[PDB]
Amino acid sequence: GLFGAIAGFIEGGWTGMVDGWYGYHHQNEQGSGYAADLKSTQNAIDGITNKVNSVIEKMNTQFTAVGKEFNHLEKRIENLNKKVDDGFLDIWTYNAELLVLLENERTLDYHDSNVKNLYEKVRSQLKNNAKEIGNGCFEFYHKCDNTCMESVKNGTYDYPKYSEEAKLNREEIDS
Amino acid sequence: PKVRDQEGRMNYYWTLVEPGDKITFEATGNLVVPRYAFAMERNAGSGIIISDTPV
Ligand SMILES: *[C@@H]1O[C@H](CO)[C@@H](O)[C@H](O)[C@H]1NC(C)=O
Repeated sequence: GLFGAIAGFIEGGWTGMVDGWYGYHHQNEQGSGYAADLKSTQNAIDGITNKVNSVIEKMNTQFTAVGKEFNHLEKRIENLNKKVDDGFLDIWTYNAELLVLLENERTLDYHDSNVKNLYEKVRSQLKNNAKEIGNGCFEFYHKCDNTCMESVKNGTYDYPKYSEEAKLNREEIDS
Repeated sequence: PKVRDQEGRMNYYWTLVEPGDKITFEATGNLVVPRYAFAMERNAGSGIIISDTPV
C-alpha cells in the first residue's frame, strides 16, 4: 500500500495470529508460534476507536420535525421547502459518501504504516546479527531461543551479547 | 354545487385567547356558536405523521 508493507514486501496475513493486529512469527529448536505485539496493536485500537467515535459523536442534532403541510395555493413555498430538504440530502449524501471513501483509505494506510514501523524497529535492533531473507523475515546468525525471541518482541534485544558469535558465523558463511 | 347533498357552505374559524382576555360573539344569524373549547399549552416542535403503521 502507501507504505509498501501490507500486500507489499509482506505478501499475506496470518490466520494463525488471533491475539492482535500486528505481531511476530518465530521458529527455533523449541518450536514455532505466533504472538501479537501488544504495544503497537493497543495503540492502533485506541486510534481507530477514537476515529470511529469522532465520526459519530461530532454529529449532534436537535429535536426537529422535518415535515411541513401546504394548501393548494401555497405551491411556491412547498417547492421552497422541497428545495431545502433536497439540498440537505445532496450535501449530506455527498459528504458522507466521500468521508467514508477517504477515511477508509487512511485507515488502511495507517495499518500499513504500523506494520512497516514494526519491521523497521526490529531491523534496527538486529543489525548484523540477522540476515534479511525477505517477506518481513530475519534469519539469525546465532541461535535464538525462546528467551532471545522475547527480547526482540519486547524491544530489549542485546546486540553485543551475541555480536561476536554472529560475526564468526557471518564471516565464515560469507567465505 | 352540491357537496354531501348541501348547496350551502359553512366556513370554520379558530383563535387562541390569551389568559385573562375576553372574546365576544355577536350575531343576528348564521353563527355556529362554540359549545366546547380547549384550554391548552403548546409544546415546541413535532408534526403530523400520515401513515398506516400501527401505534
Ligand atoms: C520488557 O520491556 C520492558 C520495557 O519497559 C521491561 O520493563 C520489562 O521487564 C521487559 N520484560 C521482561 C520479561 O523482562
